[PDB]
Amino acid sequence: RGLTKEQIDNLAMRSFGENDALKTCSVCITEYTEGNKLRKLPCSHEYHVHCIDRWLSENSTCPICRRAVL
Amino acid sequence: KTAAKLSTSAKRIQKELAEITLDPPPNCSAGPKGDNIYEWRSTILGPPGSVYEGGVFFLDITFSPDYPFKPPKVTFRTRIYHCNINSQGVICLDILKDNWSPALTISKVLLSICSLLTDCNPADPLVGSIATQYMTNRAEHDRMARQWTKRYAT
Ligand SMILES: [Zn+2]
Ligand SMILES: [Zn+2]
Repeated sequence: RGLTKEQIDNLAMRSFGENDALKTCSVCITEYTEGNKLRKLPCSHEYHVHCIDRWLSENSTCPICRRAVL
Repeated sequence: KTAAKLSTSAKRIQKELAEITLDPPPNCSAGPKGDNIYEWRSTILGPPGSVYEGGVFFLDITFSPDYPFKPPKVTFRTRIYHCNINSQGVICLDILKDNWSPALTISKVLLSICSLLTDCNPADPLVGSIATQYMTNRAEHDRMARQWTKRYAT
């Protein structure tokens, strides 16, 4: 099982900033573009909001390092 | 209709197709069989130094509309003598069950499968009798696996 909508909304969220232009969301294999919103997990791995929210709806760990998010 | 996660899956497969053509994993190729982006075919060469050396193995790959949030279905279409691959072509590989991650790619899947051909996991067997033979009568296991590779995969 995955995370409640409340736990998910409690995770960090920031707008794209120019330094993110060089980074790639591992879930959609796409470089961040302006307007995007990025979520940064406790283990410090970052994703598009819609990308990791979709995964955390039915799962509980980081796509990259498999550490528990909570 | 939210079936629009077809768009998510298709965009991701389309990018992976480009990347796996320009930078395929060693001794593997893969691509769509036809017009359906979700149904691929793949060739794997038996890893050099292993009992599968000189084999040419074919795999089916089916992505779901949920990809990459659910693992692709990958099955061997060539017979192979291997304790983690049964006669249905089912592959016992953790990242294809509950160790799947959306950061994985089909290239990574093919690399793991090659790694599994090189080093089987007899602690998690699909073909128990092959695992048991691998651990107790290694030489007999390797003799028969080489005979299978020659007869069924060349
Ligand atoms: Zn993304
Ligand atoms: Zn992580």
